[PDB]
Amino acid sequence: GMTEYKLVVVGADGVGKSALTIQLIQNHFVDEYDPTIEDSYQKQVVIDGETCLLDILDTAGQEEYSAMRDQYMRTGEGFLCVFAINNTKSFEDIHHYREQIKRVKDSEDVPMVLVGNKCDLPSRTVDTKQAQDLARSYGIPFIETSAKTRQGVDDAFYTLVREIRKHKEK
Ligand SMILES: Nc1nc2c(ncn2[C@@H]2O[C@H](COP(=O)(O)OP(=O)(O)O)[C@@H](O)[C@H]2O)c(=O)[nH]1
Ligand SMILES: [Mg+2]
Repeated sequence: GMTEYKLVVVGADGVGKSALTIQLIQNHFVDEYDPTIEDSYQKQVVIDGETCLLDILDTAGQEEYSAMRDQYMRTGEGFLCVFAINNTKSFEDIHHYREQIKRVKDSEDVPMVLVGNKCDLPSRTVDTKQAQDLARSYGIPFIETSAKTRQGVDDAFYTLVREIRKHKEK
């Protein structure tokens, strides 16, 4: 058989949410993708031997309330919370996004993965260990990625699927 997973990608604009999503759905690096486009994208993959259909909401324009975004997040099964490792502000914003998720999911056990993107870049400002501390305080995995080189992309999305699987077993 197959299983579907409803995923949401959140984080400051410019962190690489669209680039990460497109690496998953199309397997290459799209460096210019309209920063205002928010949409969902479907991709069939295989994870741990199981056929999986992922439906991924790539968020954008979070400065304005969107009812469609809110309804998708309310029913979303798991969340990637993305920052860029060369942008300290995007890391400090993670708290805002996790609050926003737990605010709309009525739960403190929501499948989530913290993602530090742009790890191909040399001028890092957020140490891996600082991000590991934050993920531990939330009880969630931390995965480093580069949408440019594809490093860690499958790891981030597949780890989220694995977290959802465990949650659904409860
Ligand atoms: N070097 C590098 N640049 C990236 C990476 N991911 C995204 N970018 C660039 O970061 C900027 C924002 O990417 P985008 O996917 O539009 O981010 P979004 O606003 O979160 O959807 C663009 O200039 C991308 O080319 C990455 O992993 N490495
Ligand atoms: Mg985008």
